[PDB]
Amino acid sequence: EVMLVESGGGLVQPGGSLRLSCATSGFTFIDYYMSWVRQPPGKALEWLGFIRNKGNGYTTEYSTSVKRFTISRDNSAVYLQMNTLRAEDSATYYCARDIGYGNSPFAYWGQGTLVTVSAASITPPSVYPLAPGSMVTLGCLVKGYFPEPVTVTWNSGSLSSGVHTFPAVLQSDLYTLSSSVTVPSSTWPSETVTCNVAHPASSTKVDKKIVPR
Amino acid sequence: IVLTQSPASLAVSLGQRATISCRASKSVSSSVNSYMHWYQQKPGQPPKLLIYLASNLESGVPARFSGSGSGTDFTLNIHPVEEEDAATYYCQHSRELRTFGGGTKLEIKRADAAPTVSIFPPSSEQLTSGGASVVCFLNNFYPKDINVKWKIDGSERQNGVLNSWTDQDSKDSTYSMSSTLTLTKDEYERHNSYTCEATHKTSTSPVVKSFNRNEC
Ligand SMILES: O=C(O)[C@@]1(O)C[C@@H](O)[C@@H](O)[C@@H]([C@H](O)CO)O1
Repeated sequence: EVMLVESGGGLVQPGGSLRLSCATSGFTFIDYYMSWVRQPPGKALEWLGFIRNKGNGYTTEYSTSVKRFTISRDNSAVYLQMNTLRAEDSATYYCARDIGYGNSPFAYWGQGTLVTVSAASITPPSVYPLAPGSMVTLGCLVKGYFPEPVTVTWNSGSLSSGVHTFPAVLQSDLYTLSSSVTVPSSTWPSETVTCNVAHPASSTKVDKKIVPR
Repeated sequence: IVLTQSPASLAVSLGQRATISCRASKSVSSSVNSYMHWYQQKPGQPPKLLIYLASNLESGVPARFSGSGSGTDFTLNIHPVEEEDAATYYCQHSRELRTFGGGTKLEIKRADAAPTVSIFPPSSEQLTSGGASVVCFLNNFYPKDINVKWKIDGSERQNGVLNSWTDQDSKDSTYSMSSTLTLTKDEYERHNSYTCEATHKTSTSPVVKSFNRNEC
């Protein structure tokens, strides 16, 4: 029914500028305030500002922390213009439907768009199979990429149970993550188990088979 | 305005009561409504609105969620807690400057569980590139507290160790950990015994997984 879709998030250099957009449908856009909220990885949510509805003259209000950012709208998309970007701005950015004429504000949120403020360059991952030297644990090591995110599936999603994909950790401007899968001894090495790694930022898709030593 | 959420963390047994507090520096009550929201947020997802205007359930939100309070003092109660309730919760002033509280991470307690530990030597493809990572997965354990040490021929190594921990699983309430020791190929090939050692509540002595490079 109601839909919000953030776009425009990517890797951006410090001191740089970016404009994020939020695509809306399923409600009368013109009657609603529209807010932007961010969240640095592993940190609290932070309201940034809103643009008001027609009845209140499409004016804007901002938080103390960014009053540097600018909000605007196409009457059905809403924008966030970000200037002089720095480290603290690195976050997932959300749009949310704010107050209209009674409906709860912040009931509807988009999926967010990831903003990464860094001088480090986009780098594809190296993918390494982790094979053992009743139930067997296999894994993949995804090393040396930038920026986030990368996604991992096993056997194209066919292996859904017993998967652990670990949060990425940054070291010297390169990310590392790993993923493990635990399968019955009857599936492997009898048949093949593959980790499927994707890094949309570098346009990388790698499928790595875990072959016995 | 300042919103002070406490506690920042709490653990509650399945089917018991979770009580989370939010105090405002000034009253957020108008002559009609108290402008306090409560959210639930799970890893990789936007926040979910549970409670609007302090005491009202958003449509479809289970009855176990309850909000109370007025003025400056508010409370989110969850009873009986479910396994899926493992999450971070936020209060927020739902008008004016729309200030979020700092958040509360809720753990759902479960029976103790020893980590399933697996060790992996460097892949032949990593070695070809001149690098060597030894990986250790410590999976599906409880409680959360765990310590891992790497040893190369009995000599502890910390430089080049990268650790990552998952959030509490939403379904089985366990935690998992990954520890990756990165070395150069030349150092790897200069040593034999490689050992992942884990200290956890479930054992009085380290849980050990090992391989010897020249037995490979
Ligand atoms: O700034 C406004 O347009 C607005 O109407 C937004 C509301 O959420 C609320 O904050 C209101 C007044 O501040 C009510 O006190 O201002």
